[PDB]
Amino acid sequence: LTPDQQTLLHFIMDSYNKQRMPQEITNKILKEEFSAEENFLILTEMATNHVQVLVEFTKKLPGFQTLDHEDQIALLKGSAVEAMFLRSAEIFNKKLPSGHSDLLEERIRNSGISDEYITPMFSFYKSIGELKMTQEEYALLTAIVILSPDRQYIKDREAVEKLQEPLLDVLQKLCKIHQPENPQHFACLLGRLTELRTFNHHHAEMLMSWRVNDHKFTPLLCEIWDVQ
Amino acid sequence: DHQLLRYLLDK
Ligand SMILES: CC(C)c1onc(-c2c(Cl)cccc2Cl)c1COc1ccc(-c2ccc3[nH]c(C(=O)O)cc3c2)cc1
Repeated sequence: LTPDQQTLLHFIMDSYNKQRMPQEITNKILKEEFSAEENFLILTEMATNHVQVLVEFTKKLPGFQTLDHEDQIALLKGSAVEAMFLRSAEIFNKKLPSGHSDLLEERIRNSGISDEYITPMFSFYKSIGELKMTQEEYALLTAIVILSPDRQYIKDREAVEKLQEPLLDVLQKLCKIHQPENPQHFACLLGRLTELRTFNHHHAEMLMSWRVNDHKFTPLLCEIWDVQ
Repeated sequence: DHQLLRYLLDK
């Protein structure tokens, strides 16, 4: 835990900790009626608000602002779902209070989402949870997930990579040192990053279905996910 | 373009 790193994380957990999501909004997961229609309206609201929170959080990441303006957008579009899946997964596993996990689960399970997609998404939640990830880990991955250079329609992969590389290292250290019990923890964590990617096809297809069954998202969501 | 995202960043 070098001083270069031991404070850098505190900046990051400082960001990750900022209670961006409005209680007034999340509360609707609990208080509103439960139906296919209402469930879907509720989830869009959370997701669109979350997209705002991610863009806020993403800014506060180190050396993000020094990035290419055109470049910056491609990371957000690509990493938006994976980031969203991380927090949503974080909720169920960690049973966050603002999460309303049980009731959030009910909504999701009756949002007009197919079983093909519902089964795996919920497998992922279970498995990632059994990992017993710390808050440190969650926030750190989210950062790693956002900066992944492999993301499509990018040019300056190296510039992001430098921004990313420090973070991978801090985790590499943290999991092994905090968890010498096993050294495969880094392997497990990064393994999931692959697992997340599986949902980008899943999610593109979920949007397609919703669309065709006359659901409509927000101007913000449509933009980030490239919805006609 | 991607007008909304850009505004979000600068905002
Ligand atoms: C309905 C549409 C917009 C949708 O499409 N795919 C997904 C979708 C689905 Cl189900 C699952 C996973 C990913 C996506 Cl991207 C969604 C809904 O996604 C979200 C579901 C819940 C939350 C959520 C709810 C409560 C929260 N509290 C806090 C907090 O910090 O307090 C964060 C937070 C986020 C965000 C997005």
